[PDB]
Amino acid sequence: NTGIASFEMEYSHWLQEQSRRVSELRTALQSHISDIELKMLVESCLNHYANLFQMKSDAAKADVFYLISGMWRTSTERFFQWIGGFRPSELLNVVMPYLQPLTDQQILEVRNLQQSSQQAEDALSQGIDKLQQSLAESIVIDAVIESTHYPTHMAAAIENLQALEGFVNQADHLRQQTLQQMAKILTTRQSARGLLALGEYLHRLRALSSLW
Amino acid sequence: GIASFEMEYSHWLQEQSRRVSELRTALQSHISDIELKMLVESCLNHYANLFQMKSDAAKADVFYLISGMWRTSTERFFQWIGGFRPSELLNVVMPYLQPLTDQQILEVRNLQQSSQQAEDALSQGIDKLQQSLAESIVIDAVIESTHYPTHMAAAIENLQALEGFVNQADHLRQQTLQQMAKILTTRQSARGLLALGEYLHRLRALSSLWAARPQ
Ligand SMILES: CCCCCCCCCCCCCCCC(=O)O
Ligand SMILES: CCCCCCCCCCCCCCCC(=O)O
Repeated sequence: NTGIASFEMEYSHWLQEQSRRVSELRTALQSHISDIELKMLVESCLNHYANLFQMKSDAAKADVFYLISGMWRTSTERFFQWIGGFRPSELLNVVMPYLQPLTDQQILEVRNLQQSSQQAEDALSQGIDKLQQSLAESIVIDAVIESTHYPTHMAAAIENLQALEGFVNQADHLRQQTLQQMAKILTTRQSARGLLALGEYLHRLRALSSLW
Repeated sequence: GIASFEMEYSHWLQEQSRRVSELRTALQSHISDIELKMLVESCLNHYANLFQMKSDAAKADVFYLISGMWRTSTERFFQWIGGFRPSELLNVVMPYLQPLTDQQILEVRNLQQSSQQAEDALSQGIDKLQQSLAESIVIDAVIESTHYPTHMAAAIENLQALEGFVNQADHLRQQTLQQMAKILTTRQSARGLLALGEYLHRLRALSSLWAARPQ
């Protein structure tokens, strides 16, 4: 599959650029980086995640079931995975202590963002659950007849799986919206601390299957 | 140990297909009620063999087991705790049990709801363990130095608790199977097991079908 081959190599380069951004963040939060310089770094990290979503959107058009299944990810990432990636509300919870100290108004805005994300996440999962039910109904009809002498639902099951493409894209849109709203709630230094903890966590997660 | 589990499962599938085929033949024959009851009990005991095989694999490598890499990509798409949600398999096979009495339908629906409740309680347990793992991982990730000790004993050992969840999920599947056998007549149980087995088999072929789609 040419598209997935293209994706795996783009993702390999994405991870290397991501590692550079995380190192820049780690050094910036120890250096005398100016505020405007740190604003541009924060924007570059957000832009780098937007490029991930664009790559994934193109991979979804070549093989959305491969993308959803996360076999391009590690075993540990797959343990946590939700619709091609992570749930944004859970990543927010993971980094939340490393943003502190936040004002009470910011903490409440972060919590309202996490709740709104949790509801959007559940709506998408309930949508996927509806697609799975329709696939299951197609499949059991073919399974109880069990004969190629009688027409099957194979075309309809493929279209069911192809509809996952819209769920991947909307999950990535949610991830993007949560990143961007977090960048509006947080000061620049708080955003940098958040992206630092986020990036280090995602990196460390990957190299955890070796540990087990 | 995982190597052994995969060979047991390989053979377990060969004999599953034989029991499914035997059921399909019986539901076109004039099998006696006692012979059908023996075969229904052969299928229920064959599922018990699966849960015991998985329980032994969970002691060797629970993370492998619960990941479902020993299954197909389609099964993993539908996966809840190393297998299927029994509440959803019940829904898939229900039209094929019909016709049932209104009381049976009610007892089936109550069993599904009680299963859904137990499934969500287990998933909430897993979610708490994942949150505990993540919080341990981010501490090591933010320090990111071999100069400082890590939480990989905490990580490895509370991932060990996944064994308890795998075992109770299988206990819930076996409980659901045996409670359905009590609600249904032998012949209805035969039809349910036939549709269940046929569904599980065909569901595995979904990944091959996707692979061959027009591109
Ligand atoms: C300004 C940034 C603050 C930190 C934000 C942390 C929570 C944002 C969650 C969305 C980020 C998604 C990136 C990972 C992609 C995936 O799920 O695979
Ligand atoms: C007469 C009962 C029919 C309805 C079935 C209710 C729950 C059945 C539970 C058995 C699940 C076993 C399948 C595991 C998947 C696999 O690895 O093949």
